[PDB]
Amino acid sequence: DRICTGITSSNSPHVVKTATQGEVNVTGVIPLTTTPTKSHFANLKGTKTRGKLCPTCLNCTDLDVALGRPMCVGVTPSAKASILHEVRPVTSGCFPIMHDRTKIRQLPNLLRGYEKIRLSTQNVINAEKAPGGPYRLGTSGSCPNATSRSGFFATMAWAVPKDNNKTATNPLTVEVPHICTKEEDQITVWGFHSDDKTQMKNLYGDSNPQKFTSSANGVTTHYVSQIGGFPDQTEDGGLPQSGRIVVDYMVQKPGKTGTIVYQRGILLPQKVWCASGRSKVIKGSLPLIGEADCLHEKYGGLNKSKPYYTGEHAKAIGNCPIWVKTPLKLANGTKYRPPAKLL
Amino acid sequence: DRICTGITSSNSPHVVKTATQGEVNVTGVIPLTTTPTKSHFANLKGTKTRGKLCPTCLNCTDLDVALGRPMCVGVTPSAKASILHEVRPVTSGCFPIMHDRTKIRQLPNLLRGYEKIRLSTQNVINAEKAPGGPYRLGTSGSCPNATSRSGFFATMAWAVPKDNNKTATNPLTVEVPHICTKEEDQITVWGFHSDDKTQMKNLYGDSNPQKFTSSANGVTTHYVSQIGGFPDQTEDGGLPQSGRIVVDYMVQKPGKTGTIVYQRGILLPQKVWCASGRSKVIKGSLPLIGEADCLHEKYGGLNKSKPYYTGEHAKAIGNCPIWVKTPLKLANGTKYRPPAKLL
Amino acid sequence: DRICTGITSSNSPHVVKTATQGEVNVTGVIPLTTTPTKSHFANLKGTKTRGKLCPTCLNCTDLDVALGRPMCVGVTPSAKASILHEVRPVTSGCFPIMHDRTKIRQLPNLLRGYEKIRLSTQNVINAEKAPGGPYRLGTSGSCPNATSRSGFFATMAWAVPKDNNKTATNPLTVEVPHICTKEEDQITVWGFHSDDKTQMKNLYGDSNPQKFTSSANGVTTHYVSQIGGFPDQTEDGGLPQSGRIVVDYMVQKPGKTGTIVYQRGILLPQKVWCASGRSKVIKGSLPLIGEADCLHEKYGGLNKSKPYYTGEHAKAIGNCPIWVKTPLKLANGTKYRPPAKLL
Amino acid sequence: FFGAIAGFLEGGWEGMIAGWHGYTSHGAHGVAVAADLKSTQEAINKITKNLNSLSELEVKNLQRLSGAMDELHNEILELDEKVDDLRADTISSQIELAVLLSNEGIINSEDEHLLALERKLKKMLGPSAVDIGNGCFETKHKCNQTCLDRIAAGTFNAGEFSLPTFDSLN
Amino acid sequence: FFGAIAGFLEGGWEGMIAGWHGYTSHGAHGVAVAADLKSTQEAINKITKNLNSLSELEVKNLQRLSGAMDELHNEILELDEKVDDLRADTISSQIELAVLLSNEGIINSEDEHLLALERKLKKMLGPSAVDIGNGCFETKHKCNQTCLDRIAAGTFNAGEFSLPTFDSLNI
Amino acid sequence: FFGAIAGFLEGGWEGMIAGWHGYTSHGAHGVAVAADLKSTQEAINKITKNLNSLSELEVKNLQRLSGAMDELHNEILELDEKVDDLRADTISSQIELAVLLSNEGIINSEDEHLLALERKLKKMLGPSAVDIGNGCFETKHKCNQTCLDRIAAGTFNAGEFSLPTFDSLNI
Ligand SMILES: *[C@@H]1O[C@H](CO)[C@@H](O[C@@H]2O[C@H](CO)[C@@H](O)[C@H](O)[C@H]2NC(C)=O)[C@H](O)[C@H]1NC(C)=O
Ligand SMILES: *[C@@H]1O[C@H](CO)[C@@H](O[C@@H]2O[C@H](CO)[C@@H](O)[C@H](O)[C@H]2NC(C)=O)[C@H](O)[C@H]1NC(C)=O
Ligand SMILES: *[C@@H]1O[C@H](CO)[C@@H](O[C@@H]2O[C@H](CO)[C@@H](O)[C@H](O)[C@H]2NC(C)=O)[C@H](O)[C@H]1NC(C)=O
Ligand SMILES: *[C@@H]1O[C@H](CO)[C@@H](O[C@@H]2O[C@H](CO)[C@@H](O)[C@H](O)[C@H]2NC(C)=O)[C@H](O)[C@H]1NC(C)=O
Ligand SMILES: *[C@@H]1O[C@H](CO)[C@@H](O[C@@H]2O[C@H](CO)[C@@H](O)[C@H](O)[C@H]2NC(C)=O)[C@H](O)[C@H]1NC(C)=O
Ligand SMILES: *[C@@H]1O[C@H](CO)[C@@H](O[C@@H]2O[C@H](CO)[C@@H](O)[C@H](O)[C@H]2NC(C)=O)[C@H](O)[C@H]1NC(C)=O
Ligand SMILES: *[C@@H]1O[C@H](CO)[C@@H](O[C@@H]2O[C@H](CO)[C@@H](O)[C@H](O)[C@H]2NC(C)=O)[C@H](O)[C@H]1NC(C)=O
Ligand SMILES: *[C@@H]1O[C@H](CO)[C@@H](O[C@@H]2O[C@H](CO)[C@@H](O)[C@H](O)[C@H]2NC(C)=O)[C@H](O)[C@H]1NC(C)=O
Ligand SMILES: *[C@@H]1O[C@H](CO)[C@@H](O[C@@H]2O[C@H](CO)[C@@H](O)[C@H](O)[C@H]2NC(C)=O)[C@H](O)[C@H]1NC(C)=O
Ligand SMILES: *[C@@H]1O[C@H](CO)[C@@H](O)[C@H](O)[C@H]1NC(C)=O
Ligand SMILES: *[C@@H]1O[C@H](CO)[C@@H](O)[C@H](O)[C@H]1NC(C)=O
Ligand SMILES: *[C@@H]1O[C@H](CO)[C@@H](O)[C@H](O)[C@H]1NC(C)=O
Ligand SMILES: *[C@@H]1O[C@H](CO)[C@@H](O)[C@H](O)[C@H]1NC(C)=O
Ligand SMILES: *[C@@H]1O[C@H](CO)[C@@H](O)[C@H](O)[C@H]1NC(C)=O
Ligand SMILES: *[C@@H]1O[C@H](CO)[C@@H](O)[C@H](O)[C@H]1NC(C)=O
Ligand SMILES: *[C@@H]1O[C@H](CO)[C@@H](O)[C@H](O)[C@H]1NC(C)=O
Ligand SMILES: *[C@@H]1O[C@H](CO)[C@@H](O)[C@H](O)[C@H]1NC(C)=O
Ligand SMILES: *[C@@H]1O[C@H](CO)[C@@H](O)[C@H](O)[C@H]1NC(C)=O
Ligand SMILES: *[C@@H]1O[C@H](CO)[C@@H](O)[C@H](O)[C@H]1NC(C)=O
Ligand SMILES: *[C@@H]1O[C@H](CO)[C@@H](O)[C@H](O)[C@H]1NC(C)=O
Ligand SMILES: *[C@@H]1O[C@H](CO)[C@@H](O)[C@H](O)[C@H]1NC(C)=O
Repeated sequence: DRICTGITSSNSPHVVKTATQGEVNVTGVIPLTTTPTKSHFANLKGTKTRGKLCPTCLNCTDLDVALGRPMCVGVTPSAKASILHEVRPVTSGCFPIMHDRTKIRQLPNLLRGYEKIRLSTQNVINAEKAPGGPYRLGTSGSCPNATSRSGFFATMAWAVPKDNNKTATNPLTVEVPHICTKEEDQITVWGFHSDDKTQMKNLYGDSNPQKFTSSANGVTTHYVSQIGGFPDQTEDGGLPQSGRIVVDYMVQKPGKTGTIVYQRGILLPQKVWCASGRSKVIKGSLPLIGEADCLHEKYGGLNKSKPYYTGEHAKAIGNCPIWVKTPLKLANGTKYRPPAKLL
Repeated sequence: DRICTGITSSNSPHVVKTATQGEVNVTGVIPLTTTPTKSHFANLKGTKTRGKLCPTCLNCTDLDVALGRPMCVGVTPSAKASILHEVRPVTSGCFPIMHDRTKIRQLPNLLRGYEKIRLSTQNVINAEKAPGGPYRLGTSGSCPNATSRSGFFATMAWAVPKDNNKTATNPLTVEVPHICTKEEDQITVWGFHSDDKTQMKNLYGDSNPQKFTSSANGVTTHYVSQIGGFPDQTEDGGLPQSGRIVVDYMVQKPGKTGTIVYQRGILLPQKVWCASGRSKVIKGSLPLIGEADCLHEKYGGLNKSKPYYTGEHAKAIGNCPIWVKTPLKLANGTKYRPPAKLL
Repeated sequence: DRICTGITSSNSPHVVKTATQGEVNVTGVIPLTTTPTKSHFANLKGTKTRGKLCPTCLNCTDLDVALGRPMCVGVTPSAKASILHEVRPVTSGCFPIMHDRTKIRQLPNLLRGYEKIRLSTQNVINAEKAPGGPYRLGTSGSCPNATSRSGFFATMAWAVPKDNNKTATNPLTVEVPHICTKEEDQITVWGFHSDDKTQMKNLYGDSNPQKFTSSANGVTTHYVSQIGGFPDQTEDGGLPQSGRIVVDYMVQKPGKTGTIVYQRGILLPQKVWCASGRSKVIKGSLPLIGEADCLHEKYGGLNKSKPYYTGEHAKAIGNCPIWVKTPLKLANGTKYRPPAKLL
Repeated sequence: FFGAIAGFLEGGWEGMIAGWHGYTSHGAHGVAVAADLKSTQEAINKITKNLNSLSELEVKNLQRLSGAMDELHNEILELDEKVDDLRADTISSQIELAVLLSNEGIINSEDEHLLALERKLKKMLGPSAVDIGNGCFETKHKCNQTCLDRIAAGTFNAGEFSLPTFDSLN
Repeated sequence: FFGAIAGFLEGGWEGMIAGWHGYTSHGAHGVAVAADLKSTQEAINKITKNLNSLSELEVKNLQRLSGAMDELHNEILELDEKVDDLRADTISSQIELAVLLSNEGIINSEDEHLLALERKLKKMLGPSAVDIGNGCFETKHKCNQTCLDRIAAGTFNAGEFSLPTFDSLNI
Repeated sequence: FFGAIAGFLEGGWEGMIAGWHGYTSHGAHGVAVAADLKSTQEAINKITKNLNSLSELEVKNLQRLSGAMDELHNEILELDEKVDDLRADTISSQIELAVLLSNEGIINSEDEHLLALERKLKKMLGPSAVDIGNGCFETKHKCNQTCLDRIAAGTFNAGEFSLPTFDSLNI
């Protein structure tokens, strides 16, 4: 008799690419990829995940928290990973702001890129004794407390001339010192108030537009104010007001003093942000539901099965599958062979 | 007799690299690379290719088109690929501009990076009724139409006080609204006119330098003007003039209002640019001659033969060969063998 | 008898990874990696290596050299590789500067990124005849020469009104021409002096804050000065002064004119920097000791043995080992085999 | 490619069900087919190790820049977007290469499995069998399904047919 | 490396012209050389498939940033330049690796082509021939050029020399 | 994997000291072991060439941007940091792949070295020896250490035992 070595023949619907034989049909494969499905976002397994800056602060938005709005001041927990849910963070109270006249909206998005964020407990500047005559620290019913009908942002002081016969002033300069640790960046919030002609006269003793310039870490910004004819109030406390504020921020690296040059209507910095470390930030949608291995910008929260994935590539953090252009397969069988017959 | 398996021996001048045998001599190779030769640029096969912004607009330059110079306003076709032929786009007419005092030259290069560019049909601001007394819309014989001896840039309005007894003004603020679709960026063109002392008195009622500040998308720019003693006219209409203009642009993302704060001599925005998408842009030269598979910055237009290429790496778009450091070869023969002989 | 092929058995403590057998034990390996140890920095073999900008200028700091301080002006050699040893360059003499109010500290770090740096031999502006009445070129005993008790930075001119009855001025404009070659960038140093109310009155005829704006290559910067109440003098000549200067720089690409708009206290540009090429720059420390093949930011100077290295990745220049995540080994023996025995 | 030149059978046997490679017997009983479990398990294990190796690759996350804000820093965010895309592209290519070489290895190893099965068969069949060279041996005896089954398990003995055998070293 | 250890002939035959590998006959006629077209075509096909695979790699274009303008954004354009250079460098290295492995594969298979040709020869020569082990067989008969040519075409029959042969299974 | 299926001996010989692979002789003298220096040198050379190839890779340096200043351009310097890190990661991975394939090649080449040693042994032992198929040959004669040593040097002659031999072609 004759005895020979041989290889099986079975259905071979699977295809894989080779270097020397091109594409070959095979009896079996191990898929290496999947295409994920869109799910809600979640917490990162093994990493505390930040949503709102101050989650204990209810009815408050991230911008509100970043500005230090009354009733909206609380704990801002550390986190090594963060979700960016507002590309244009809005406010929900206090005094009417002309947001798009500065970069202020992005302040809370800047804060979330740090691991630790805390609001300073002491004021960086004494506003009452600040340059330009003694000031009273202005307040408004637009910014109500829980134990008061009136207030203002904790991060700023509405510096208004106290004395009678208040007048126009030359531009004055304050230095803003770094009051955080050597390991911390300081984010200083400042701005200016304006109103209509008569109220401007009443409050500051000048009805002309006022000028402002900030300088920190080599960046200079210049602003000129507007007298009356303001755009409608929005994103504020709901109370009608005749004036508006413009608010901005300066980043000061550790050991770097910044300066502000101002005239009448100045909102001097008080509480500043102290921020350290880095958080991995990706675009996201709230609420966070459950845990997941990986957070993906186009698919949401997901757990890792296969080592690779196909579909839409986007930023993604955690224990994630690696993107590939094509559904790769690892051959787990033999190459196709036509069935052999006797005659 | 004795019968044996054997391998050929032939001339083996070709060399290839191996992992376990080092460099080996072989009888034949398939070259995988070529070095392209410098050719003229061309159209991208399968992609409409932009050169000048408005090709129907003859004798006009890209800066001229971007500013909306008279006689040079026409259709600017959409394109998914573009050639950058002017690193410093020049003008060829109209009113004398002090170009290097702003970023204005780069305006047409910014436009070509968008897929679709169109000039708005409506004015973004009513210049006659704009803040600071009623204005007449200034004109000049430097900027002639085909049906007029005088005119001005379509993108701006030369706002000059209409009434007698005209005076100096405080800094005034205009909001520049977003008038494009939610899918479009808006490029707003603005600037200011200045002159010598007497003409300044005549036109605006003030002979002092005027100040200007723009703010859009977090970027503030500040300018102070010059009275007399201007640098010589260049790139203009050929007519002698005693004054000069300074021109700038603001980019406003969809749903973002920008502001301008101005005094006397303001050139208020009128027609704005509406732009969407992205075009793949590389440096090259004009005219475009013929079709090609691939556009390469150092070699021009080229068609793809080999999969890889050697030579100078640079930016390149289309169906292109991949750059490699060395002229690679794929072995298509046997390793060298010395001729075998009988005795 | 029976005769067979076989493989040795020896101690096989080394492990390597394979694709089809996983991790396997082997009798021998060739390590491909090492972990370097922290050593001092050194010269780049085959590349002249820059430390201080002007090494012949003793007791002088890099900022001092960049500003053109008296006694501290000498040859600044070309170099294709540079060490950044001061992230915040300090001065050690001359007039008190309020450094952190601009980007000036970074000036020498900007210069070292060029291959060739030279200080111009001619002045870019005639300061005496510059706009705003004739000026005398101010001087100070804080900046002593070797053949003089008083002087000032070579890069600037302290422009002070010459005549009696000196007054306040409108903002004036100077154009700053490009005076380097077509292959060179020009770095123009400029600034302004301020003082207390009385001295301001004496020197300039105005005690109000003065304003300054620079514009070059599309970048505008705006500054308003401070009158009195200065922070304490530091990093200066040791001599008490009542005033301070603020210093900045403009980068002008070849063929690009810059402008400065100024009032009283202007420090007009004189000698400018002409710089071309690029030097490969990494962080390190001084003094340079000996030669080495490779400079690494975390390990200092090092020579290349193995092709790869493990440890801390950082910027590194020269003939360097390539960073890898793990101590790789190339098998140089056989896979482990248990000893075979007869009975 | 080896079998093509060496004249190895290019077809396969549907009856071979408990494995991928094995043996056939020809002659007068007709044709018997038996899968060899050692060769099959060896192949399966190689593929499993290959799978582990491919599943062991770890790469850095791509997330947002922490300092670059929208609107204010659009050019930077564009370069950032470009960086993400080129990373995804390049690593995708490198992975396709690793998988390609893996699959090349498996398909190439098939004929090597056959060659090994021929050595195992050669030793078991004993010195009375004749080696043809195309993976086939001519025997003096009959081999029905029960014999082939004994070959597949390595329990085959040529002594059972009163034929010479190779012994095994203790 | 295989042939070197196994004592396979390290030289080659200039007469082998219609192909890359094949057979030689020795003895008294002197020396005949014949190319085997099956093995040669197989090698050419493997190389051609390898070429297709290497020519199939597609990578993203490198073009300019659309938003970054010259002069105004030089730092960004410098980082952009660095990105282009590093991409080109890295993909270049990876391509060099794919081609290196391809060529290693091509050079290594030669001795395997020989091994396969030895199996083909073994079956055709029949059970009367003696296997030496160095790729050579000792025959009882003469084999001039016409015989070797019949070997290369697979038409060789040992019956024509009155010697036993292996028959082929009808499949 | 080849030897496992083919029933090759899975153990090794501690006595084999002058090399990595070679021969053993069995029977009545007990067991003799000899390293083959040709096969060992071939392996060492392949590994050494592989080492040269891995050491030939050259990649671009990563240094600071010359135009981007600290403090002033922190966002850019952050993107730069990201670029450096991703380059290091990717090239590290690619190197790990080159090394993985290298090591795979060596471990895989072991059984091929054995197969080649069997061909060398087959020719030297002559046509009186019997091929078992598991890498072993049965001889009519005794082979003590001095004989195995003669096998290892390729000086072995079956004539010394009055047995038939294969002659060698004059080339
Ligand atoms: C080889 O692979 C192809 C692709 O998987 C198989 O052909 C497909 O299946 C049937 C044909 O049998 C059709 O309905 C599909 O449209 C085919 N697709 C393509 C892309 O061709 C084929 O069956 C596999 N097996 C064999 C033996 O060829
Ligand atoms: C990812 O995996 C986790 C862990 O298994 C899943 O959440 C767990 O399973 C159920 C959810 O229905 C709960 O009973 C467990 O308590 C969960 N464990 C946790 C949250 O730690 C989660 O649903 C998975 N997410 C996917 C598949 O998207
Ligand atoms: C690769 O393919 C083989 C198919 O031969 C898989 O092994 C199968 O699964 C069972 C486990 O119950 C094994 O005992 C058999 O060898 C196979 N089954 C049959 C019916 O042949 C193996 O699991 C696959 N590897 C994977 C999926 O990772
Ligand atoms: C191996 O390849 C090299 C490289 O082509 C050949 O070396 C060349 O030989 C020719 C003539 O012998 C000289 O003119 C060249 O200067 C040599 N060096 C080159 C081209 O770089 C060598 O001949 C080849 N060996 C062979 C064919 O046996
Ligand atoms: C690239 O390929 C195109 C297409 O073949 C070449 O242009 C064609 O060939 C001649 C040249 O003018 C014309 O008669 C055809 O009509 C052209 N076809 C098209 C579609 O334009 C072109 O010359 C090639 N460019 C190179 C090789 O640089
Ligand atoms: C690789 O080399 C072979 C020969 O070494 C090339 O094949 C040639 O093409 C003819 C077609 O008439 C074949 O009959 C021969 O095999 C060869 N003859 C000649 C004269 O070249 C094959 O084309 C090469 N592969 C390439 C170039 O990709
Ligand atoms: C296989 O490799 C391992 C790792 O090198 C060897 O085992 C190590 O030996 C040390 C000796 O103190 C012990 O810690 C463990 O036995 C192993 N170390 C670790 C970290 O696991 C092992 O001996 C090798 N196998 C051999 C030589 O047969
Ligand atoms: C790197 O290598 C250089 C060159 O060998 C070493 O410096 C040399 O050795 C000693 C100093 O240790 C001197 O006598 C030589 O003159 C030096 N040569 C040169 C050209 O300067 C250097 O020490 C090594 N650095 C290391 C190992 O960190
Ligand atoms: C790989 O290992 C071999 C031996 O296993 C090393 O070579 C031996 O040691 C030295 C170095 O050449 C010689 O004196 C011996 O004669 C060698 N023994 C041999 C060749 O059997 C070799 O150096 C190692 N390769 C390395 C370390 O790269
Ligand atoms: C504050 O929150 C409570 C409970 O969610 C809600 O009833 C109330 O309307 C909120 N006040 C607002 C949104 O002003
Ligand atoms: C309420 O506001 C007042 C000042 O407006 C403040 O002193 C007081 O601490 C606040 N109470 C809180 C935040 O509970
Ligand atoms: C009071 O008001 C006016 C100027 O505003 C004038 O009578 C006098 O200078 C002022 N006196 C002050 C400000 O003490
Ligand atoms: C372009 O300008 C030149 C200037 O003399 C003129 O001759 C030509 O007709 C112009 N082309 C037009 C107007 O289409
Ligand atoms: C041509 O003339 C004037 C130029 O100021 C202007 O109305 C426009 O460019 C043209 N007139 C039209 C279209 O009515
Ligand atoms: C005329 O007088 C001044 C001088 O220009 C001017 O500002 C003012 O507006 C004019 N008066 C009236 C009543 O319009
Ligand atoms: C540098 O200073 C030291 C002491 O301060 C002095 O000995 C040396 O001469 C100085 N060199 C100069 C001023 O060039
Ligand atoms: C010293 O400074 C004066 C400027 O006051 C200058 O003219 C002179 O050339 C300087 N001398 C040296 C040796 O630098
Ligand atoms: C002198 O001073 C007066 C008052 O300060 C001023 O008006 C006049 O222009 C001055 N004359 C000059 C500077 O020639
Ligand atoms: C194979 O033949 C033997 C010998 O007669 C017999 O015992 C056995 O049952 C047979 N097996 C089959 C499957 O026919
Ligand atoms: C080979 O020998 C045979 C037998 O004599 C003869 O028929 C044939 O022609 C010979 N071939 C050559 C090429 O001499
Ligand atoms: C092997 O046996 C022969 C028998 O004559 C003897 O000459 C030789 O020395 C022996 N070798 C050893 C190592 O005993």
